[PDB]
Amino acid sequence: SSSEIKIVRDEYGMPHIYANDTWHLFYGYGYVVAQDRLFQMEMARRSTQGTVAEVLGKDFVKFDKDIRRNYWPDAIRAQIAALSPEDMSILQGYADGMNAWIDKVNTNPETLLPKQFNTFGFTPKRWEPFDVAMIFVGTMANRFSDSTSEIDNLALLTALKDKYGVSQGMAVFNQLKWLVNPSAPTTIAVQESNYPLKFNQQNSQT
Amino acid sequence: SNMWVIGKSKAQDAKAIMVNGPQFGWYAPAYTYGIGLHGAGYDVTGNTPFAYPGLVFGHNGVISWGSTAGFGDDVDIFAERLSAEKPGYYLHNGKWVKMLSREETITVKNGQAETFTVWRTVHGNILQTDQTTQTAYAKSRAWDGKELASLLAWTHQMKAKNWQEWTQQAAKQALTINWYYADVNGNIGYVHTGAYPDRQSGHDPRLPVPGTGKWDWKGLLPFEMNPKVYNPQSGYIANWANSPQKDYPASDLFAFLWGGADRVTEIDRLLEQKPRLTADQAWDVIRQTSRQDLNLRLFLPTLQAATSGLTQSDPRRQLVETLTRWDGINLLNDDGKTWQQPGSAILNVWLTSMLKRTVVAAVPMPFDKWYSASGYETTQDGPTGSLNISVGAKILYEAVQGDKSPIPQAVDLFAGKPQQEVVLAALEDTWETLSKRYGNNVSNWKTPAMALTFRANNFFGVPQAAAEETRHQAEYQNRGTENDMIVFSPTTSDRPVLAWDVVAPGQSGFIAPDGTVDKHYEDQLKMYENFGRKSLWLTKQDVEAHKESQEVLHVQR
Ligand SMILES: CC1(C)S[C@@H]2[C@H](NC(=O)Cc3ccccc3)C(=O)N2[C@H]1C(=O)O
Ligand SMILES: [Ca+2]
Repeated sequence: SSSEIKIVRDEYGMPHIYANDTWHLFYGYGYVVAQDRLFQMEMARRSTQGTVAEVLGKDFVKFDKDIRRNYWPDAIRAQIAALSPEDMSILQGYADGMNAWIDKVNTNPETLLPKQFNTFGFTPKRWEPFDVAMIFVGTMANRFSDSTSEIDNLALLTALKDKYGVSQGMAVFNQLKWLVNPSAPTTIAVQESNYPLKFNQQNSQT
Repeated sequence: SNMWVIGKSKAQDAKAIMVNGPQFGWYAPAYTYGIGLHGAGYDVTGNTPFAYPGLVFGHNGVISWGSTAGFGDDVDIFAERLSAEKPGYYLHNGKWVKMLSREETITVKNGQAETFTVWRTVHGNILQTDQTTQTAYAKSRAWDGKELASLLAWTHQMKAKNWQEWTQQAAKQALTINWYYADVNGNIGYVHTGAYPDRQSGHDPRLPVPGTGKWDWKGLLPFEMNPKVYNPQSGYIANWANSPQKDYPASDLFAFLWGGADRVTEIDRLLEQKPRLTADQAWDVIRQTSRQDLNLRLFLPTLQAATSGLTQSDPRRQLVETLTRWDGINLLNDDGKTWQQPGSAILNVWLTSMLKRTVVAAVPMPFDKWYSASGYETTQDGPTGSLNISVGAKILYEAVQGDKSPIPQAVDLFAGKPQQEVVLAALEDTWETLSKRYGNNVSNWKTPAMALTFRANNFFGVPQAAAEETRHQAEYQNRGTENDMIVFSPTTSDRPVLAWDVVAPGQSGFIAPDGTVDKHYEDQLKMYENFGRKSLWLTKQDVEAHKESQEVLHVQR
């Protein structure tokens, strides 16, 4: 049946989803997720979008401000809007699945509402493709692939140049923060290949 | 995060073995989510962070996959030129270009709402400003505009059935992530995936560049450039956040280096120790690396050289001999609080003293503080993440390597002093510090072990559970937040693939309104502690035979 989604959990509660098309497959995924981790996912949504102060108060305002200053939601929505129907079905189905359970939770809260919601004083709302996308974007991209300390680095080099002079300071910066170290143990052995690009390490952009 | 993939040439009783240990910190409920998908072109099983549509750790019965952070430099800072007149604009390519901006209002529980403005240029969102020289810094990510493509690449890669189809998806993953491959035929592979900028000639990726236009990236480097290997001569693929490839540059983070001293060597020596490994032995590498002090191997030779000429009764020589007998593998005493050996405490105190005497002394304040951590610092709750060789320690290592180090020592960290003298003085501090605390009988030193805590706040520091849901594990283990292993063509099984993972505390974070915890709320927590694991099912037969519950939904879009 094209409309049928089967959910089978093993003896560790791990869900396996069986469905024919994409929207149904990820609808089933979001369903079981909303069953297992609703509160965690709600708080992750708020973390990745900077809406934590809404429910936890003043101490998270700085946090919320920082999250929003670190990305551009319109750009994310634009990428979602460009997705093929097939790729969109992933996010939409996933979002619809959660909502199917969230609706059931908010209809019979006295038995289905995760305790934490009562404790933290609020209830879950529905998700859209954007929310699902931002879970990934805020927890893998904006936090796990968004690293740089260039402003400090320039400050260190500047302090090293003042202390040891221009040439010596540049050379010591190359000693504390080298661009490459050929003795670095590598996942790929040298016999396999090496990296062809060599970058400038004299700060010639000044 | 660590990962080792054992290929056909080194697998025993199997063709390929993949053991992944992603390190995200520890959390309750579990950081990752177990999930099996069967339909719409998918047939997979495994677990994944925050239940992303795409499983970061799993397999489809034909290939398996995994990840660890790439730590390439995919982020540069552009210094935008501003003007007191025409606020909100910045000079780019000879013209004053209008910045992008948006209003944001932070609603606040039991507080006042706050609205502010976020700014963006062609280079990225604005960090800090500075209306003295009128400069604002824009953070430029090579993956900008590719967030969703990376999310979809992580999903579609699950459908691959060989190296070619898989690398096709790896090419679309724009974040800086190491991807790993293994399959039923014994093949294995690695790709340092990610979008990387094609920088102008002379652009030092460690320092900011002008945003006036002349330093704009030429574009992005092609997939050809991404470090990759398929069926390496070595017969294995091991990573623990170390360099992908010879001459490949690391992240610009001052606190992050790939150098001669790298924790990944701990995995290498265990995989190279034996010609072939079985599934259980490859798994056992988790336990071993979990307990392995990462500094003993790096500095013991220097410690030995410096104390080789001291007499029996010299205390400092006694401390080095203590370390010499030690295999660096920490184990708990029956008290479940202390370590059987004082090795790490000795190294910790010594190393801290060395850094203070060497790297820290040579660096102008307050930057000097950047190189003072020994890498053992922790709280009563234990490390928030993995243990690693500290940046200061890595610099020190190059210094004690002498000429065997390829890094020019522009300045002598030892300030003209004999290296032995400084090493000895630090051992003197170590003995004074430790003996005064534990007594002069080293053999009964019961030094505190690190503990581990599954935290109720997620990595952001935001509650994802109530405070009481936090779980404690006596023994800190420098291992993945979760561990999964896929074994292809196991010779003792009827199936062409076997897989295991551990998702602690458990699959479920649900607590009913009356406080009744779900049956799978904590049924993997002890298993995690004991280095145990549970089977991941893929086929309809295995899933059915192991079903506890079932449900069928009928829905149309
Ligand atoms: C910026 C980082 C997220 S990268 C590093 C480490 N992450 C890993 O070891 C593995 C990993 C990260 C993201 C996705 C998969 C694996 C981890 O934790 N680190 C963080 C840090 O430096 O504060
Ligand atoms: Ca950079």
